[PDB]
Amino acid sequence: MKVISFLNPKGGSGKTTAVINIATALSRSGYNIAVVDTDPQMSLTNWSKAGKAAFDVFTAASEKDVYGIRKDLADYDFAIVDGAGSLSVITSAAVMVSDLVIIPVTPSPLDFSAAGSVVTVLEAQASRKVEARFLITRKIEMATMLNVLKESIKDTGVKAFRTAITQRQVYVKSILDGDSVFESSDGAAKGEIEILTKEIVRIFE
Ligand SMILES: Nc1ncnc2c1ncn2[C@@H]1O[C@H](COP(=O)(O)OP(=O)(O)CP(=O)(O)O)[C@@H](O)[C@H]1O
Repeated sequence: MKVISFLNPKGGSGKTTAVINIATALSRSGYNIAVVDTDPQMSLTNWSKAGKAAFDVFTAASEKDVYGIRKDLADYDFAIVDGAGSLSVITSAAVMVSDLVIIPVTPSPLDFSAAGSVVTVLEAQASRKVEARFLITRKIEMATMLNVLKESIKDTGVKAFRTAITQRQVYVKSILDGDSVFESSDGAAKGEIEILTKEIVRIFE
């Protein structure tokens, strides 16, 4: 049983979307996935109602739900947590019961300062350090800032995944329909997502 948590208070960094597709990716790899929607808006939960996610969804009404994750979904292979868009007791709660903490971040001109807040909490873990990665979400080939973000990431002392999720239309249209990119035909999207999943899987050795 391994708990993975996508955390980042600054809403708009692609938490949900990355979670939806990555969980869907892992499911196709034979892993019994379980996702926890810790966001008040219940975005991933309202989505899960549309169709039928390739994984199970749980809505963490409060912190109590997150803390118990290790005991509630202990039968699952992975417990992918969908962080909320605010620095609540949950933001830190996720870090505690997690084995890997992904930090979704999109290249913007003024908003990489919403992301370090998580990196600080990652330190609060003295023999109890939890693995962490930097996920580059919503990528556009505007060479310039992709580099600014890329560099400011190392100032944290946290390595970022080799691959990044580009800004494609399928990622938005997938949600509208009620499913993921794996239900479409955008091989370009499926590609990067899979290559990203394996990278996450390669972590647990
Ligand atoms: N790879 C991608 N390509 C195109 N649009 C994307 C995208 N990833 C995310 N988006 C869009 O960006 C917006 C914010 O993404 P998302 O809803 O994942 O953010 P969050 O704000 O991280 C979600 P939540 O807090 O619900 O977990 C949405 O409008 C979404 O459709």
